[PDB]
Amino acid sequence: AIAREDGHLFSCTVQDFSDGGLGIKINGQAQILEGQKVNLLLKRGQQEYVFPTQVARVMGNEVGLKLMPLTTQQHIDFVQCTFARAD
Amino acid sequence: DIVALKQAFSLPDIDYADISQREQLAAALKRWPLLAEFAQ
Amino acid sequence: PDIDYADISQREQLAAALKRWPLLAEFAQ
Amino acid sequence: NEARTAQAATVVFSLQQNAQIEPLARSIHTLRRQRGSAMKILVRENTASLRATDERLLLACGANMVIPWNAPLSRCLTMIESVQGQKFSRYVPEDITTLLSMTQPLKLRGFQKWDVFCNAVNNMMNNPLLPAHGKGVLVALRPVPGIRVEQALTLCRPNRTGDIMTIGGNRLVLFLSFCRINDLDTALNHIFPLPTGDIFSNRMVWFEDDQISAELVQMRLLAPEQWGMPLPLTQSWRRIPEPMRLL
Amino acid sequence: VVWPLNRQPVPLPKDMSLWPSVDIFVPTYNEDLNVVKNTIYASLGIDWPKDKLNIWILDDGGREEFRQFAQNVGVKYIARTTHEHAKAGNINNALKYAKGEFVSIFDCDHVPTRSFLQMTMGWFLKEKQLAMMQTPHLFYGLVQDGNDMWDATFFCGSCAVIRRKPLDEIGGIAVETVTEDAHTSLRLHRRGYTSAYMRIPQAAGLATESLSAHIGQRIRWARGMVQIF
Amino acid sequence: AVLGLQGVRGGVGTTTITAALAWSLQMLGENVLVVDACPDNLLRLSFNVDFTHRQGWARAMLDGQDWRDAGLRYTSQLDLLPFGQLSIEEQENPQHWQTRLSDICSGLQQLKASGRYQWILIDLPRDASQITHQLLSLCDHSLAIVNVDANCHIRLHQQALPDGAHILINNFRIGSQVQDDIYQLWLQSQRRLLPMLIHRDEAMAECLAAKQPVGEYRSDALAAEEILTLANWCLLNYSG
Amino acid sequence: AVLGLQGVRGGVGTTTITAALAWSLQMLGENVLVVDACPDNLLRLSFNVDFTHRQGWARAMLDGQDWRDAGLRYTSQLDLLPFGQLSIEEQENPQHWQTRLSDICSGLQQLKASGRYQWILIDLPRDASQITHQLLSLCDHSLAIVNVDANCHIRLHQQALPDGAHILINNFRIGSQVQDDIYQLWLQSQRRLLPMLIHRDEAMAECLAAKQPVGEYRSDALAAEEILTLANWCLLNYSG
Ligand SMILES: Nc1nc2c(ncn2[C@@H]2O[C@@H]3COP(=O)(O)O[C@H]4[C@@H](O)[C@H](n5cnc6c(=O)[nH]c(N)nc65)O[C@@H]4COP(=O)(O)O[C@H]3[C@H]2O)c(=O)[nH]1
Ligand SMILES: Nc1nc2c(ncn2[C@@H]2O[C@@H]3COP(=O)(O)O[C@H]4[C@@H](O)[C@H](n5cnc6c(=O)[nH]c(N)nc65)O[C@@H]4COP(=O)(O)O[C@H]3[C@H]2O)c(=O)[nH]1
Ligand SMILES: Nc1ncnc2c1ncn2[C@@H]1O[C@H](COP(=O)(O)OP(=O)(O)OP(=O)(O)O)[C@@H](O)[C@H]1O
Ligand SMILES: Nc1ncnc2c1ncn2[C@@H]1O[C@H](COP(=O)(O)OP(=O)(O)OP(=O)(O)O)[C@@H](O)[C@H]1O
Ligand SMILES: [Mg+2]
Ligand SMILES: [Mg+2]
Repeated sequence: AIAREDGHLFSCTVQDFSDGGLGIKINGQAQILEGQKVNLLLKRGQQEYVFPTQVARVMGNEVGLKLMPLTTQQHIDFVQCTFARAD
Repeated sequence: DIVALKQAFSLPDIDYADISQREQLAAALKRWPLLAEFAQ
Repeated sequence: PDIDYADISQREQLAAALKRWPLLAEFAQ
Repeated sequence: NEARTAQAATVVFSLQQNAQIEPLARSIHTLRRQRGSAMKILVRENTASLRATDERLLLACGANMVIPWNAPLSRCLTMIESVQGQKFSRYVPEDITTLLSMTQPLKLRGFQKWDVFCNAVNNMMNNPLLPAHGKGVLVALRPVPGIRVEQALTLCRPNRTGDIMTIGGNRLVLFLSFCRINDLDTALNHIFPLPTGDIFSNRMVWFEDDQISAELVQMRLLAPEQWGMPLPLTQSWRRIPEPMRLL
Repeated sequence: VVWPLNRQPVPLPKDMSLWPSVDIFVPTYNEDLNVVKNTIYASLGIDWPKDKLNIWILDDGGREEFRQFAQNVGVKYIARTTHEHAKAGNINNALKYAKGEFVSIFDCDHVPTRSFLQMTMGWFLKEKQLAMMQTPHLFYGLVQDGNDMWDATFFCGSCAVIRRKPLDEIGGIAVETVTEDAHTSLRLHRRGYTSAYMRIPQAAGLATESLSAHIGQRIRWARGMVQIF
Repeated sequence: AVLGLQGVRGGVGTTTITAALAWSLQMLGENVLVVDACPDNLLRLSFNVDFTHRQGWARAMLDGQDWRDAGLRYTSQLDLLPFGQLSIEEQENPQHWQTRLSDICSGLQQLKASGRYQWILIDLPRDASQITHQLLSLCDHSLAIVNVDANCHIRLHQQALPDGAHILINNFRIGSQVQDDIYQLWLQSQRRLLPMLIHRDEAMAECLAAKQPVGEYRSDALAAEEILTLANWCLLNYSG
Repeated sequence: AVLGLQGVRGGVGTTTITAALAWSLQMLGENVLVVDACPDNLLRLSFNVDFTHRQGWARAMLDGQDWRDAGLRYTSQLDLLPFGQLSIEEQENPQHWQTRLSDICSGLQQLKASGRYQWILIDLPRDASQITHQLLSLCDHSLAIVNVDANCHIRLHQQALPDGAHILINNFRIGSQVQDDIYQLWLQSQRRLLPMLIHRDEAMAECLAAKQPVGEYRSDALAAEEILTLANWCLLNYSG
């Protein structure tokens, strides 16, 4: 999920990811502008973790987000929700 | 996540004990008196 | 209640607010 | 760097952040102490970077004229070419430390005792290196009979270090440093809930050095028993309710 | 591979005070901090009691950024004075300072899932003679499951758990061959100890690896097998 | 079937959730009739009903008219039964009329026997009234709307939920520590919690202003998708 | 003297606001008595009262005991009178006891005439009960709590507030276009709206979990400052 400052919440699917950030594909039409601080909600089991990101590149429905300086617990939550998956 | 792993195989009797969840719950009960009072 | 809806449409921001949301426009009439 | 080689070329500075006030002021002092009076130093605010005291400091440092951000580019250039043909005839002291010290002579925030408050206000008013009739404003507020004066003291949350408050004689006495009479209401709204006048019945305002000194002399002749203290500090772990009978 | 064992995890005792202590080792020589940060973050996220898990970073480069990261996230950090015997010698030196009952080793590229020790340590708590357990890093997967039938599953160099006392008894990780893992497994088998294999994915991190890695492993392995023979 | 939505606390989001659920069910091909029973009577406005429209089943029965005549045709697969506006004296004196609204119950049973509408959604208030209890009994399934806050956690352990009622979480906020703590507690202290959560979406705030269901207002919002998932779960489970 | 805080809608935060206001008044040197008129009795839990403490004025009156012995003292300038826990059967049938709490009005009148309590806050619910109307009648001043959203805006035009009730805003978000529109509309349309509004602060969400008023729990929070400003305004205006 992607949450704007306006309170709009949009479902999305992550295309690719790395330590620099994540590139996602957004379902439906959303006029997300680059440089806008948004919140990325990731689902871990039955929990939701919110990570603050800034959009650095938009390619149509493909949106690239970059992580602001994270904390330790936030980093662990990110690595649990991204790499240490059930795959 | 854990359910997906247990579905990809049998794993019928391995009850998962989430240390992180238990520690967070214990800290929450230590921090918020109302939750501690109601839980026990 | 004490409601004074007279002379409300004289403001641009208020007019935009009434136009954007039909509920507010319906109540303000 | 290029200015230290030039002798009379116009120097227009553009300021965007408040942190760059002191070093830029120091550099302007350096230019005024190295390149003579023929040079033309100008300051151009961009969005919001200067206060009245800081503007006066820049003027004393050697700035020929400060251009506020409110003026557009065209008026900025118009004034820049207006200053043409003028020499800096003012005196700039060798030491920048005194000029920096004039920017903030109180350096103490929060509630103060009546004796301490009077001493600090008088010391600020007795500093020769401050503008005349522009050092600040002293205001006495008379609370509405709905509330007492200590509650009024607890109401106010001033934000600048130069603001000081106290309680005495059923009156709230406030000293605001480097505040003009015209924008007193703005300062009150910044240091109070908005509806001022619904929180006090009447006010007395002084903005002149002689008037402030006379008011200080009058205030010094008050009984110590009427001097108040902050309510939360005097009033002040989990508190278990003790059962009792309401009678 | 006539009969793959298809071993499944033994549930741990419901008393969390009966669980053992595990020391996770992440050895690095020239990998950038970006690669090792993910592995360490995953290791801290492993579902296991905090007082029973210690994470160690073994950087051979003495890089100060790794030390800063270890101090920030709290994981331990040891760098050796010398650099003999490469990874095997690094782990042998680190073993002199660890105090846990079990030693787990993870590569920098591998990402340990949080359900690793929970699904692994049951057999160590159940079968005493078990000294080594291996988790997958296809053909290799089934040769290692078939080997577990005959107790021939060998250390693959990463994502494994080794009992501390047998490991210290055999003189630590072997250093006489390029493939220290296979020689360590052989030495463990020679003294009567048993090895296991669990075919449960961790997080597998790296994708494809290409034939560049495929040939690295294919060769370093042939030379080590020849030396062991 | 007959599903009744009731909130454990005022202002948890029961009415908006009910309207969105009705729209989501009707857009999947199921005929849905939704009835407004709360005396506040705020369910009509979500379906472009004029405020001056005072027609409602409660007022119809209070004036001796037929309650069935107060229905409105919103879409071919959604009909509404507005409660109706009450006068100030009536609002301040509920006892004078709260016992005279029982006739709707047997009529609703007749409607259940009609078979025209495959779903009968009811906006169940929490006034602890006789009509509320009767309607709750008439409901085949009950959904209790709660929020993850201190008040709802206190209420769940000192107030009685409907028999067999399942709990739905509304207004799930972002970056709230106490919310995370209480949700983690409820993950094991409660067995009736649904696996789906409704977030704090601005679309849900703006839907009532636009007089449209959130899905109709904007179907790309996550709250609308969550309501659709809830509708799918109800179809898969609350069919009988 | 009497300041009754009642919610236009449930869940606006009447109880936490009442506790914060009482604490702010007692922090200014005024004698404060808080009376929880809500049948659910959630105000006691905000003052470090054990959840098993069944005592309350309503409980004593129903059991025939003297409600005056049910008082609990928090501090020297703050006294509490919780409603008292009610059994499930009593909650299911509120009508069997709604008329049995008549003497509390006389008791509150005696307390007001005593002069020991300069301010007597009453946490009122919204159920249009006879006891609620009697408490409103004996209340000198009222404060209706609303939130900046479509629901409260709708409510403000059809339901009648008690006479003399100023309007207070709580849970005000930052950066919501609909909320800003509704706030401006209320500024230019609602004459009784108070100048003070309370932003959404997690301190208010954590005060009840910490079983303390927000003033005592965290005085530096913005919510505490806004509540103190509201208390000073109430002292200035409602004193006579
Ligand atoms: N002593 C005192 N005076 C106060 C205070 N608040 C407002 N004023 C007065 O109000 C004038 C106009 O402030 P403004 O309209 O906000 O416009 C201000 C504002 O945008 C900016 N500014 C100056 N200092 C600060 C600061 O510390 N923070 C921020 N955010 N802006 C500042 O510079 C503009 C001009 O400031 P000035 O020339 O100093 O002129 C200031 C000053 O004399 C206060 O707390 N104490
Ligand atoms: N709009 C407005 N707000 C005002 C004004 N005066 C004070 N404030 C408010 O008061 C806060 C505290 O400022 P301070 O105590 O003077 O402490 C100030 C001051 O020491 C310094 N500072 C900022 N701008 C200037 C500037 O233009 N000149 C100087 N000399 N110092 C500045 O930075 C500190 C932090 O200030 P802030 O973070 O901005 O936060 C400021 C601001 O929110 C004013 O005239 N207008
Ligand atoms: N998930 C949500 N996110 C944001 N706002 C919501 C959400 N759900 C409901 N709301 C808003 O909350 C307000 C109240 O919701 P609603 O009226 O449905 O609740 P209720 O329990 O029926 O309240 P009451 O009957 O006491 O008026 C409305 O303005 C609505 O738009
Ligand atoms: N300004 C606020 N910011 C954040 N949370 C708030 C705020 N005001 C209230 N809350 C939270 O909202 C919930 C409802 O508040 P409260 O407990 O006072 O309920 P209430 O309005 O008395 O409702 P009821 O009468 O139905 O119990 C609580 O969990 C409270 O912490
Ligand atoms: Mg409703
Ligand atoms: Mg309440």
